[PDB]
Amino acid sequence: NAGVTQTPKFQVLKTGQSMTLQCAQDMNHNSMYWYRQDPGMGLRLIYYSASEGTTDKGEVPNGYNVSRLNKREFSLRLESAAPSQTSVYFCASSVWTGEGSGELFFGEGSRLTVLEDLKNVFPPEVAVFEPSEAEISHTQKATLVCLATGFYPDHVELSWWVNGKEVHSGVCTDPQPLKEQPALNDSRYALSSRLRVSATFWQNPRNHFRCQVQFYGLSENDEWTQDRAKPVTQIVSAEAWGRA
Amino acid sequence: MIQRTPKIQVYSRHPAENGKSNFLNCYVSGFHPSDIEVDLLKNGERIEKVEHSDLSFSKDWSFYLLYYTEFTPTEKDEYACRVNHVTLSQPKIVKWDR
Amino acid sequence: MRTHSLRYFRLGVSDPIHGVPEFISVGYVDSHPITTYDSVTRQKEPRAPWMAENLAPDHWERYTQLLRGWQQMFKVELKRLQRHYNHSGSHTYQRMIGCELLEDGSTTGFLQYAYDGQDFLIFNKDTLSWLAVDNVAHTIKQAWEANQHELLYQKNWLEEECIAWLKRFLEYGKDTLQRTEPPLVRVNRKETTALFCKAHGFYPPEIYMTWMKNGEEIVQEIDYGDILPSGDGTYQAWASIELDPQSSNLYSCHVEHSGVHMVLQV
Amino acid sequence: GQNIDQPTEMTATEGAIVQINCTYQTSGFNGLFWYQQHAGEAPTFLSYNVLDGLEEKGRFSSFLSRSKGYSYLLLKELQMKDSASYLCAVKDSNYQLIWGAGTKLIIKPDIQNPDPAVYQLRDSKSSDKSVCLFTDFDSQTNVSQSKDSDVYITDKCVLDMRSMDFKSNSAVAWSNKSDFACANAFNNSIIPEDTFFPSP
Ligand SMILES: [Cl-]
Ligand code: NA
Repeated sequence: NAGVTQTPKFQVLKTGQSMTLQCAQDMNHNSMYWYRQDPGMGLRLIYYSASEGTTDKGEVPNGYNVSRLNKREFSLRLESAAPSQTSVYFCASSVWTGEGSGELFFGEGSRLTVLEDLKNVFPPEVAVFEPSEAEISHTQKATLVCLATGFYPDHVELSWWVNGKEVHSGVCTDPQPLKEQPALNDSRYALSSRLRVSATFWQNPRNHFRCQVQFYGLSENDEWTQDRAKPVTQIVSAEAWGRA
Repeated sequence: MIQRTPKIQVYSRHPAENGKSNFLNCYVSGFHPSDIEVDLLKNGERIEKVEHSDLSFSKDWSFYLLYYTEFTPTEKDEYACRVNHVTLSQPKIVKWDR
Repeated sequence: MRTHSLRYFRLGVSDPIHGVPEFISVGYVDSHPITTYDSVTRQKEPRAPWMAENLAPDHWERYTQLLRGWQQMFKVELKRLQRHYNHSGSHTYQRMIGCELLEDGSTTGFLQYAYDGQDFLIFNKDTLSWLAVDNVAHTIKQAWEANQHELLYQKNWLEEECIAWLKRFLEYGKDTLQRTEPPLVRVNRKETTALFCKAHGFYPPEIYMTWMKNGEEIVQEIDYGDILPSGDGTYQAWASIELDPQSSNLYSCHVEHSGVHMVLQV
Repeated sequence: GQNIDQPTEMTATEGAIVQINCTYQTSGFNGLFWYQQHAGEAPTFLSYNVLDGLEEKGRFSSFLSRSKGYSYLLLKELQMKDSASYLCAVKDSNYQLIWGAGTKLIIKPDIQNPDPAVYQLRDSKSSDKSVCLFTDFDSQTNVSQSKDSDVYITDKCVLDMRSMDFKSNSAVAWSNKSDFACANAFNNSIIPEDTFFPSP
């Protein structure tokens, strides 16, 4: 019971590069769809497959192609990637098409960024900042802050780890990153997160705190010619220990 | 299952008059299922250039078809319609009565 | 206007012979075919010239894709029915949907299914339920009625969308559908002796022909003929009654067509 | 042409009621869908209407008026989990979905005991940034962007400590400038009069 499974979740592309998005559904559905989602407008259909063995264009098919390999799989192909194709791509499926009340089931989405050059791709710099002693005595709580700064594009996943296990309670992460230079079109990004715990939990010296940022960047096949290190897909983290 | 035999009606497009070109119709209707064979006969021989409409559907779930060919009726030539169906043991021939 | 209707039929055959298609769908406005699709061409095509000239290729491209999906759905449903019936061999599955825009302005709507040419499921859009003829249909009825939203969708389509499509097609083919060709009526004598009242050359096909004996009509003796297509877009019909040689009676043929009544006294 | 319209953004308070409108002008009508989409996640089906009237479904209800060509999604007893985008879509005569641009719903938490304060966080030996935390203020306070190009200020963020059933708003500002101080970090924002500034 996987539902709709599409891969990959993130991908950076150079202009002219080819790319294939995969989509599989294990719900025995007949109709499958590929959408793109852009800020300020509704979902726009690229291509669709009413049933196994047939496909047709949607509203914005130019630059794309599809293949309904079988009843389960519906791949989306970008042969010559263009900057206008920077978007979030969603694959969907439904039991049938043409029936009125049938709803769509969406995949988790694929975020694509297409760049003229990879020279502006940067992984994040991650730092952890320990709680204020004034906060601890005033509120009996302790807030740690994690800053991930200078990354591009916005393909990051931030998580907190307490004593080796990921936590979600008491965590707040900015839903949108900030542009470090908002007047620039290629501005690098910053992201902040907080983990708030009780003063007693922070004052145990054996408790371990770590903020982790998964960055999705280049792979081995991407050409790199800059003097700095190749900004590959990587995990950048920073840690802190409780103190008494 | 219930199978319905076709109703066969042979007639001319216009009121027939000897020596005047007309059209010989064979309207086959009310049958089920849809597989059916229809041939127009002239003096017992099958006419070649015979046209027919597409298979048509009725509200009662039966089907109908119109087979026709252009002709000029005389007094010596006899015309008929030959229809074969799953509900029929032998092909049924209906003569054009005038 | 007169009463007009829009109807769409589907036919599915489980084990057709080599040439015959397993799936066919045809649409009608009144008695005129407007559209067609089958599993051999796998294309949605017009069957009336006024349909081809008023619908852009995007319409035919879209419904070609839809019909290909509906073809597969019809096959799955037929496989389910014939398995639950435990029937071997070739069997048929049929669907009929449509609506009527009546003369006074009221509307009707209907949706039915058939198995082997007999009623199977019949939709009631006022009670929002399906009428089942046997226990195979009863199983389908329970599955379809568990989806309340789909019942509401079918009601809205029959009462709103179907009528809207009908008015649209009625405008496209108004030169054909809204015209009137009055019949030519004659009376003959034949020893079957019976009086034959014959009409031909009329459109629309709807016509009423009866015999009257001394100003009184008795439908028991009247033999009614079928309304038959002549092949040129017009129709013909007839009605016969047997003569009483033992008493004198005034016989007359009555023909009503498109708001005009006609009487031929013998 | 075919058009769907819904507001870009709506803000309401936790526990209150919010009504998200959707108007449509389409070629025919075969139903109206509402979808929910949390940030960075997939849209999920909420409701569907074809005939006129109100349909209820838990805390959510969907209304449709075919003659007016408008629908609303009604969310009662708002919770923080309801913060998301809500997408309205209509099937036209050819069963094609026309999607609205979506409405982002922002929920303000009810801060029981506000304790607004700006705290200086401890420096990291691996970074040159100084970091200040504005926290525990009421949901009516807005956090303005930085006027200085070398000072970075994030928007407010509501955090939930489930173990204590406690929520709090916070915003972060940081910089590596020599004159950056927490006392002046949020000077471009209107902060509460009683904001606590612990002495350095
Ligand atoms: Cl059509
Ligand atoms: Na294309």
